[PDB]
Amino acid sequence: MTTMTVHTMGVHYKWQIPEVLRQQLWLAHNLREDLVSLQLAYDDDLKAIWSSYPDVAQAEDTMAAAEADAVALSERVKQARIEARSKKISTELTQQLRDAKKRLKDARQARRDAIAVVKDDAAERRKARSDQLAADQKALYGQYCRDGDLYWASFNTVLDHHKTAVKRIAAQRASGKPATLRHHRFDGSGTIAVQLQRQAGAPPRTPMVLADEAGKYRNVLHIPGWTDPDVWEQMTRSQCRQSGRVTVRMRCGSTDGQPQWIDLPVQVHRWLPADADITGAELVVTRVAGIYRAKLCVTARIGDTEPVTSGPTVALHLGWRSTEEGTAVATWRSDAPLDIPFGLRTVMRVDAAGTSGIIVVPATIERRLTRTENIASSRSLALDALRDKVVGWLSDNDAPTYRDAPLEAATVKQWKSPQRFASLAHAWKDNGTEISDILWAWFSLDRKQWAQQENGRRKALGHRDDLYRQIAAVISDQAGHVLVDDTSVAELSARAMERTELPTEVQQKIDRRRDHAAPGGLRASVVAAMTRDGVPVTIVAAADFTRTHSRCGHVNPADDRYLSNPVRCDGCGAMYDQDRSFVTLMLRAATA
RNA sequence: AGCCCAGCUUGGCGGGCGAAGGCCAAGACGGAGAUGAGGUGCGCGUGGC
DNA sequence: TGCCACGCGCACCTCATCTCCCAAATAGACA
DNA sequence: TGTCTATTTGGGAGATGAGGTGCGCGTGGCA
Ligand SMILES: [Mg+2]
Ligand SMILES: [Mg+2]
Ligand SMILES: [Mg+2]
Ligand SMILES: [Zn+2]
Repeated sequence: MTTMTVHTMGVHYKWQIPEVLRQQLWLAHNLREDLVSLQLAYDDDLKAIWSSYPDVAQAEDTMAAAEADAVALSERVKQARIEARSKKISTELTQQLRDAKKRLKDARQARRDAIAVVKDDAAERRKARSDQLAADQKALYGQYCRDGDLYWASFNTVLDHHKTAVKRIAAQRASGKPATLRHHRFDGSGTIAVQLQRQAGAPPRTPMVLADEAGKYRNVLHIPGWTDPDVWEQMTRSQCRQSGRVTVRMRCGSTDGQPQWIDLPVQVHRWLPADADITGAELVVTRVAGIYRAKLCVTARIGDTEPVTSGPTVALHLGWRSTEEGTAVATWRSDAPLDIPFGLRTVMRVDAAGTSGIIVVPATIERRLTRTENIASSRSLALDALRDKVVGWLSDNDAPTYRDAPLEAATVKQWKSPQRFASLAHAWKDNGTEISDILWAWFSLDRKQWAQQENGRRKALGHRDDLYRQIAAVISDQAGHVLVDDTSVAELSARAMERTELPTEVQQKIDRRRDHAAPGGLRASVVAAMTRDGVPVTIVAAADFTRTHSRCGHVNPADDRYLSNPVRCDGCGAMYDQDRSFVTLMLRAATA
């Protein structure tokens, strides 16, 4: 029963966001901002509690001095790098910088120890501050829901999300990595939640309950026209799409104490099992190219799938090397031959034996992403030209009032986002001057290019993601066991730009290719499919695998020879591919 | 040429250029939140040139 | 066998991991 | 006065710590 899942329904594009929904999203954003402000104040108060002790104060002073020295040396290193116009500077500067950084790290560790020794004596004060924070959070519910128009489900969703975020931040800071809460800017996107409570001894919240007009949750969430998945899968796609158009009635908070409901015309492609247990739903609103889209996600608790027992073992390895037919994003090997559909044979390549292959991404995705980049360049150039023309007209002509104030060239000149120019075009749409035409002929055009720059991009990414899911599907259809390497793409991405031996532009191109390939997404999709379909997954400790030659079992030195393929070995004196060897070593390690 | 026209990806037919108008076929489908990174684009400085 | 340009400013996007997906007590609307 | 519906609430916990990142894992060809 534990297996959670989400079924999504796409609201009709000919549906305008009601005012109640907009107010609900605004209230949710304000509530999260208030929560973040409270959390930051609480953090500052805790740090003030820590700084009260004398030993911690002395450690803080030492750490501050060390940080000042480190930042000064970093500034000098940056200046020397700028002067030399390269990354090769005097070795003395690097040694001074390393020594300063080591001293700073030691001072920070000393501060941590000073906190640790006096940790037990501040427990009462920290508990008191935590109680004050909880009281303020309760007052937020009093203000936003008891005396406000925010639905209690949305408040609870936001509060739970925030508490999970602070738990994650504390866990990260415990390891030694930086993390902090940040203020986001509202734009019109958000989420509104509905919760289906089930008390002790209550009947399951099956999908058949939600379809009833007079059900237990008729005034919380109503999804009419539920069809059994077995019957649903027999119908033709025409009937499935005609019958899947329903009108979901959803609670949408209050308005001056008066509860309100919204009717979303949604299109449903799949239904939930008759034994599901709907735990809740959420309507998510997003802006893509300044256009609002809505989607209703319903969460259900379904039973688990019996694990598989037989099947070939498939080992997967991640890379982002470049090939004439696209980026080769993965390399897979199998213990027994696999069966790949013919429609995927150009993406999930296989060998004659059927036990090995490479997963590559079509070059059309990269071409479309490059097209989006070109569109962005053209948009920026046109925006700059418009800025120049508007500033000139403002200087040489009279300034009609904008935002109930005269327009000053200092403000217009420093405008950088296109949102300001779009707003000025809207306000002066009926201005009647000439700068109202020049400022509209731009905006209209920019409303067509912008969409493309976003829309096409999404398509490309979607295409890639789709293919990945397809690939994952086939593996879960046959594999009795799947092995994945423990490569951390995030750590590599974070540390790549600082210790690269290549020029900045080459590393930028490599990182862009890695981002477009998205190896981590492919691995995540494979793991998710295996988990859903009951296939076991094993994360292999992949340390020292590309430096090991499978045929001879010798470990080559890390002399950066692995920057190209094939790679020369020292034990046997032969050139070997470092990814076939990787997957072979993974299979050997697992099959032991 | 692109983007859009009942969820998403890929195709076919018929349309729209910020508005219109949808129909059909195959496939896959676990979402949200936060954080941390990365990338692109346009300007500026410094040089080499 | 050595080289490929080093830093800012803002604006606007995606990628990589990780967690979580409630229910009891109390109050109201109705007959 | 008694069934269902809707909202309020307390969780859920025991409670140090933020600036990574040299372990590998990935990624270079051109003159
Ligand atoms: Mg490899
Ligand atoms: Mg569509
Ligand atoms: Mg057409
Ligand atoms: Zn060898």
